[PDB]
Amino acid sequence: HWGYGKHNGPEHWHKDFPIAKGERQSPVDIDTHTAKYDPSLKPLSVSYDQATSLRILNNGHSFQVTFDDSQDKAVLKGGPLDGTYRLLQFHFHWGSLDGQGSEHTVDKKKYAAELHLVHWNTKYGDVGKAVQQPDGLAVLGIFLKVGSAKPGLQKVVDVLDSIKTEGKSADFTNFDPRGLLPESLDYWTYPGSLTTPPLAECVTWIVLKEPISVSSEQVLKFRKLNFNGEGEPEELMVDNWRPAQPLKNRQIKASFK
Ligand SMILES: [Zn+2]
Repeated sequence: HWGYGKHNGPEHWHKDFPIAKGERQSPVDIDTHTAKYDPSLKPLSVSYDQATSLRILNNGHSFQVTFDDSQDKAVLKGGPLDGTYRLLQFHFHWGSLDGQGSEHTVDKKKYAAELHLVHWNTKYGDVGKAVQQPDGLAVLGIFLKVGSAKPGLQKVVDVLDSIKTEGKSADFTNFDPRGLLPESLDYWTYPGSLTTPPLAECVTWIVLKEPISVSSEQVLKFRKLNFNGEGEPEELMVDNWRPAQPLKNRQIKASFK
């Protein structure tokens, strides 16, 4: 099975998922001087007030918080998007040290972690159908740097003890994802892919320019999770990030000058 180790990591994934060498793979380096300000880009609309979180789960490659996506409760609209995208889950990528962990980079700079809020286009009816469409998903990416604590993250951090190993889940209701967002919704956008297998090329990426700050104690909690299941040799869930992929025939657009 795929993972992030020497023998099953990102350099291996193309064997089971040949699209790994495709024309619109993610993540990418965001060269801030080459990204073009697009005045026609609209402001992002993040409507999370009615979000209904359900569970938190260790899926063996990250931990994710899942939401009720059976109605338009928490949706992403506007920005570069046509139509309405429902929030399904969020998860993180992080490092073993504070100088690595993000998937996207900014002028080659790596952040300590990266939050992905995953939304799917409601015109395709279900997320399984959406991942087979070039505009099926919209992922909101938010960088994490280490500094001051993020109060809105603490509820997540405090439950990680209970989902240490692959396959464990817990109730995680009434979690408000608005508490994870930075002040500014200024963003970069480009067409890409899932950054985990099956690496489907169905994602409009929206990467916020402003990172959030989390504390060292908070990120330390991430690094105590485990890739392995209960009872197997302990392998810390760290460095669960895919490196930057070739930009190829793509332009990154900026909503801001
Ligand atoms: Zn991700």
